[PDB]
Amino acid sequence: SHHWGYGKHNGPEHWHKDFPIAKGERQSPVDIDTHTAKYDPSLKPLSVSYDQATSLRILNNGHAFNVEFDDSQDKAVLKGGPLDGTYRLIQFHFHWGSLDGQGSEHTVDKKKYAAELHLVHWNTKYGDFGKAVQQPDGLAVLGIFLKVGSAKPGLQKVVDVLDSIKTKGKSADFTNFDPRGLLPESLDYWTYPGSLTTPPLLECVTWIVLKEPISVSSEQVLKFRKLNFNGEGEPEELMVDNWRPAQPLKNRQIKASFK
Ligand SMILES: CCOC(=O)CCc1ccc(S(N)(=O)=O)cc1
Ligand SMILES: CCOC(=O)CCc1ccc(S(N)(=O)=O)cc1
Ligand SMILES: [Zn+2]
Repeated sequence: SHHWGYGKHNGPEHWHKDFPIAKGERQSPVDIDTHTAKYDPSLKPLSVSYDQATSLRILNNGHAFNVEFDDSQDKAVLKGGPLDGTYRLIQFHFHWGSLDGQGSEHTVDKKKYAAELHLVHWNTKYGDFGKAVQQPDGLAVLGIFLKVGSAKPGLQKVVDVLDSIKTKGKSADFTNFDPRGLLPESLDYWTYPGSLTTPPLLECVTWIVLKEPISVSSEQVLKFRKLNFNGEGEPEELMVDNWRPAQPLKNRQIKASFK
């Protein structure tokens, strides 16, 4: 059964024993060295088209919480930038720390943010998510850093439902949530080819990491940290530090959309 996690005994340093691609050639996350990333004029404009997004449910899966979308039609898609074709939004989730000084998966010149949002999309040419994760261009994940400062108004409906999904396996209705309220003003980004950052660690992802972080309040991220990795009735293990550290860049280049 899967028993990977983020503790000492089942965390990122152990994952390779059951998921040997953990030591692969295009693992994520990575450190983004901003001086080494090169501006790429070939990049087409990035198009985040979430007008018709239809959120359904929020789930504590024992590793993070996912806000799930109806991905049965092109209702919420990502296109442009480095991407060929159309990528459909299926879910978003976060990674965060025990303290404000850590939590992000990607780093920027070795700087760790308090958290990182992942909007996960699959390439519609492959028909379903499960087929998409058999392809090197199957997925696109839009990554957004969170820093602690002013509250993010569009995040509060997420924060407020977390009390209802404290433990692993719980879910709640989560309709009519607009993910556009989680974006920063600018869509300036870095991009590189990588992987899922959790097991199974599949090398299918075009990463698009926005340069501009969003600000969330301390009270908002503190409510993340009250979630549990454990199931109901089990000894409490706070859901914190559910991030993988940066992995070797190997034979990759990170491209910037901006000067
Ligand atoms: C009771 C403590 O139990 C353990 O330490 C967990 C065993 C265990 C450790 C790591 C993994 S992995 N390679 O999927 O990350 C699987 C199972
Ligand atoms: C083969 C089935 O695999 C899955 O369900 C993967 C789910 C999954 C989606 C996205 C990510 S992340 N942090 O890289 O955005 C990790 C894991
Ligand atoms: Zn993630």
